[PDB]
Amino acid sequence: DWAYYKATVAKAGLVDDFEKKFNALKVPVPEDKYTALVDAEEQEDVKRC
Amino acid sequence: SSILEERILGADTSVDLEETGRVLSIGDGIARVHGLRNVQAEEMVEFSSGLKGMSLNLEPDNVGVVVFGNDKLIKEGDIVKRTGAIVDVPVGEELLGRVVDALGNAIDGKGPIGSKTRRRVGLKAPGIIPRISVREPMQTGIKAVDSLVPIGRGQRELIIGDRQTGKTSIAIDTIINQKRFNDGTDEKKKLYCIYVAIGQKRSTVAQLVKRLTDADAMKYTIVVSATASDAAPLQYLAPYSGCSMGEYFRDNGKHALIIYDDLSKQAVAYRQMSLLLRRPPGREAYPGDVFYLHSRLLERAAKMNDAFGGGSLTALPVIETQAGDVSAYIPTNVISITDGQIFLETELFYKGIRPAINVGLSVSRVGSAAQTRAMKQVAGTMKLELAQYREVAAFAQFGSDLDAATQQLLSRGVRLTELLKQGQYAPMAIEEQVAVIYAGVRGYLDKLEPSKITKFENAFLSHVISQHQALLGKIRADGKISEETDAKLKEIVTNFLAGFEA
Amino acid sequence: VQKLFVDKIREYRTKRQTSGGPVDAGPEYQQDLDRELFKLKQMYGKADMNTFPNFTFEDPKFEAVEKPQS
Ligand SMILES: Nc1ncnc2c1ncn2[C@@H]1O[C@H](COP(=O)(O)OP(=O)(O)OP(=O)(O)O)[C@@H](O)[C@H]1O
Ligand SMILES: [Mg+2]
Repeated sequence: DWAYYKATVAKAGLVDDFEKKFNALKVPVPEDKYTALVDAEEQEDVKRC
Repeated sequence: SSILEERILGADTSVDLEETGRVLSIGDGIARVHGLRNVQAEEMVEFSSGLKGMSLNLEPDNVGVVVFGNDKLIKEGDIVKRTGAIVDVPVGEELLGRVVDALGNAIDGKGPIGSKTRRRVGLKAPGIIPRISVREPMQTGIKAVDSLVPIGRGQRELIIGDRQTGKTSIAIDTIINQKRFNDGTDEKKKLYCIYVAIGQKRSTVAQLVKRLTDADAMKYTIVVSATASDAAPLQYLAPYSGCSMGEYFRDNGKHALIIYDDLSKQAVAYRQMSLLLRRPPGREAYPGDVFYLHSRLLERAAKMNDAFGGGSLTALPVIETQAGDVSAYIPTNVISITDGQIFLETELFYKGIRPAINVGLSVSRVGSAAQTRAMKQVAGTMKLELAQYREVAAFAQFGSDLDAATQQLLSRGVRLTELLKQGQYAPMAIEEQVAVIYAGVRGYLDKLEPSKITKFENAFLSHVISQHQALLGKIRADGKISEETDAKLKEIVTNFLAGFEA
Repeated sequence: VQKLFVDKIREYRTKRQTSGGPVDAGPEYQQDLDRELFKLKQMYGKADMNTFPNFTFEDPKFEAVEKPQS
């Protein structure tokens, strides 16, 4: 809805260009830090089995 | 700018002979006019400055006139003109989603309403032939209303109580809750709504349009508004104008709903307006026909037969009473016009029952019992299990112990009392109601604690909408709770109760 | 009154000869349009013209559970 009302707005320069610049990049996704306790906690209960 | 110039070329400067009466007095709103020979009663007369008024009394010397506006631009010796029409307001579906004043001019600023047909504010209720009985339900989404005190479509139901107990909120959860039918597909489950604000300050009516626009409720209502700043003949005319936009729907097929908030402020605008016309006072200085004032209003709320269109017009009048006394003059005159009531109290609100409905006293001529088929199963037994509770559960001082005898029954009530409580501006559905009521009456909650049932409800309700969506769609479609549908629900409550608190 | 119809259009065209906003503002329109321009930003917020969203989020750290078993 950024492109919708900026087209009907006439004051361009910082309007249609800001939606052109800030909407041309990638989504900052999260980090995958949960892998150590996935394997090391699991097999110690299966080895105790 | 092109907009101002195009408004001035469309203006028509038509001139004709008027019919004209010189003013003899002006004080406190009443303008005794010399002249005005051929005037009708209840005709709309138009002052020189742009004001408007309605000639009530006819008399041989003078003509009594009350003003829709302000009486300071009017000086003795002015000119009163003749329109030639008994007082009428615009009507249509084109007013939908607006806030309007008591004569149909917009106070929201989205522009001129484009309306085509005009309808009087003094028309007549339909008689005995063109009605039919009440077949349909009107769902409020409150759980103490839909199960215990149901309301049909076409039935005048009175919400009565004190100040600050829930009378406006009850009638605004009802506005919100019809959102789910209005974006659906069939044209006979919708319910178009109307709110009439009489004697209310503008910092409540401009705040209620906010609550009705985040939930997108305002796309199917109208708000007729006569604030406390208005002239006393504008708070008198407001419910007769709001009810006449309701009868665009009802006299063309659809189903309407109308809330008068409230009708104890359409009476003190009649007591003042008709004391300055020198009419002799009755009881509490009210006029002779305050009963005729409310009765000619509350009988247009019809339910037409199916050879006229079959449309309905519910009505929900609000009444504020002083100190919770219901034997006053204006309460008892309007208890005996409505089919049923909803008695809101204060000691229910403060002990914790909110919405504070006295389910003992909230009687209702059930409206040919159009509750619905599945709710009849679970709230038929609920009605009796709660009635069994109230006869026996008022001691607060115990001396003897009969857990096999009495303490089993009163444990079924507190599980069904604390089930009946609700929040605010979040109204349920009917099959989400059948599920949560199933788990209360079938003994599946007597091993909880009553301080955890309000917590049990939202965890239950989120589990069934997420994981069991095809279950609830067979209750809403088939109407009834079938025996195989009784089978599937028997595990879900017990599977969830096996892992609720862990 | 078509003689009045011409006389409010012809003094509307005179308003269409404009240089800098108001014709007779003086200290009136300059103060009012600046008092109102603050109030659309005062209780609303401090916002520039084109600055994008600049932030960073951190998720919940996944702790482990110690468990001697069997
Ligand atoms: N379902 C509810 N549960 C708990 N509290 C509620 C509920 N509905 C309303 N309230 C609260 O009760 C108070 C009064 O409600 P409301 O304003 O509707 O009463 P009212 O009698 O219409 O007021 P007034 O007398 O000014 O007309 C409000 O503060 C509201 O927040
Ligand atoms: Mg109220």
